[PDB]
Amino acid sequence: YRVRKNVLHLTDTEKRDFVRTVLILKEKGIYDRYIAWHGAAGKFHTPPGSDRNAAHMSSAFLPWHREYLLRFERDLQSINPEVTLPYWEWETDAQMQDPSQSQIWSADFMGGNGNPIKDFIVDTGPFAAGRWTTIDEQGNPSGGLKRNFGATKEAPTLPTRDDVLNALKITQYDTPPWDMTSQNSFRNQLEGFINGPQLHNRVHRWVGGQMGVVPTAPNDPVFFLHHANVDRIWAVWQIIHRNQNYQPMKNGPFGQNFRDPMYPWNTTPEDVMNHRKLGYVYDIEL
Amino acid sequence: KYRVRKNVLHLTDTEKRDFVRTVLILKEKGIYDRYIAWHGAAGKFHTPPGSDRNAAHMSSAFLPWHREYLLRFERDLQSINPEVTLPYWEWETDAQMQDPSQSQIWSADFMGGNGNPIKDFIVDTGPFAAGRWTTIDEQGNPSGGLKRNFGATKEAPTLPTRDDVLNALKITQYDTPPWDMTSQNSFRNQLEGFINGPQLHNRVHRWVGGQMGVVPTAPNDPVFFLHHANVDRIWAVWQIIHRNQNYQPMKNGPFGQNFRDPMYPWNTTPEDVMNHRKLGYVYDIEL
Ligand SMILES: O=c1cc(CO)occ1O
Ligand SMILES: O=c1cc(CO)occ1O
Ligand SMILES: [Cu+2]
Ligand SMILES: [Cu+2]
Ligand SMILES: [Cu+2]
Ligand SMILES: [Cu+2]
Repeated sequence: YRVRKNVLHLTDTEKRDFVRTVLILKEKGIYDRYIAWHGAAGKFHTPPGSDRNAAHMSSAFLPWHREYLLRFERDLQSINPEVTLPYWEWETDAQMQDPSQSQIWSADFMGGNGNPIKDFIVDTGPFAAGRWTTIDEQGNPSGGLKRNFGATKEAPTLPTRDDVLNALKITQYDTPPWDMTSQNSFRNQLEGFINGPQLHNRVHRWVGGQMGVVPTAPNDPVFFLHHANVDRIWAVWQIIHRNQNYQPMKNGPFGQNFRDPMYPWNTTPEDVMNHRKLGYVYDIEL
Repeated sequence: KYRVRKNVLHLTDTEKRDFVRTVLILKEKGIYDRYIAWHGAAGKFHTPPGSDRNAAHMSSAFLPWHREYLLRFERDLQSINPEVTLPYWEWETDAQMQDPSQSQIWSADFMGGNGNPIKDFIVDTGPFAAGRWTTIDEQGNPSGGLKRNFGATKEAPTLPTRDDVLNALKITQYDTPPWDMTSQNSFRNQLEGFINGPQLHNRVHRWVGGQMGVVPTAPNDPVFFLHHANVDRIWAVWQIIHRNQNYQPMKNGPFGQNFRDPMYPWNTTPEDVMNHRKLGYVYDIEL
């Protein structure tokens, strides 16, 4: 009974109220908690030595961010019980000749691309320099949100609808050894390591700026719209393959199994395995 | 009130073995590293950004943050053995000894001894010596062995004394503005050890050395938890003495420091842990 809408379906009042709430959460000090949580989990390797971490590059990538978004939406509701977390359906923006012309980058919502005169500092929209302070990898101020759409040779474009459809065909949620090299794995496909960077990883590299590296990515509010779409694609996968379940169920690295606590919380993947039990739904499901 | 935390020197040889056993299990399962990471992450979480205050140190939440830290750690201990509690290292009595390194807490059956200067002060005795206990660095990667170097600093050659503890218990205010290292007439800042620092809590970290000598890696040494168990005991004694003093600030402090603000990286507030008896544990001196 909580509907999360496509960004392009939002009214100008819904767009304004969401932007308003994020700014309030930022002013109170709640927003920075989520930046720090995401950076801390990126450093928590499972197990130490491997390149698996609690939030990425392993089987917990999807449930971790679902819990991440769940906690964020609850904090949104503390200020306004009418604001939900919209999702950025970037696979349809990619259909455009110039995806940077999408209304999600308008001055009334997320703001536009970075200014190459000012080292790609974003100077338009509610999160422009002077209105929205960022923190660096070390937790100290860094002086402004940056973006540089499609300025990389490994991610010049946004993922397509065909990329999403081909990932939904995968039968297994994940496969051993539950990491960057997992083949025939929906998790690793959606994450974007199969001929990477694609999908989730490509979207981060396409936006650039803080969004292009793990420890600083949540500095951009579009991080939450991005992962709201990733969580939707996962929820669609769970509906299609109704008789598949999370993997691994056991004997994976600690923090990756079905009932292990996900650092930095005690929440397990099972606790968030059914998003309707969490109290929200995506508009395409109705 | 139904769970007693004993002085380390009062433990039986069976209690010492079970505690060491449980900690090793928590390390093997992967739970122990969660506390290293939690402590490092909170040390980087400045409140507010720019200021010299973090969620776990250098401000009013220092004491309740570590109490919740110890509470969560003790619960994980009970999941493996529902009869093991968190003992405390009463370092104010070890300081009375001429050489505190001769204390039974550093025996091969418990914490092990001082570092070996031949091996760059790697600890080579006890259950946590190199080869039986792997450590992680500030970045979350293995670092290859616990180090200790007792009293090797010019600013903290000795352990704090009994008189240091008594003089801290005299302070009337829990904390004072601006709720940080410069707070004067503050029990919290006094106990932390920034009044003519390093003293008390801060001095103990500097005296042990090794990983214990810097914030992000300190929990790599299991004595980190025994140390803070004693800090939590002294606070609980202060709360009993000054029964009508309360946490400060109650409001209009930096977010994360007020009585009902969530303490990163949890949602726990200082009020949630303000009464340690309600949390389910008690110190043996209270009996
Ligand atoms: O912040 C991130 C950036 C990238 C780019 O690969 O991937 C994953 C992230 O969480
Ligand atoms: O973990 C810590 C390490 C040091 C070293 O001085 O001081 C204070 C701490 O809380
Ligand atoms: Cu992430
Ligand atoms: Cu991401
Ligand atoms: Cu600490
Ligand atoms: Cu300490």
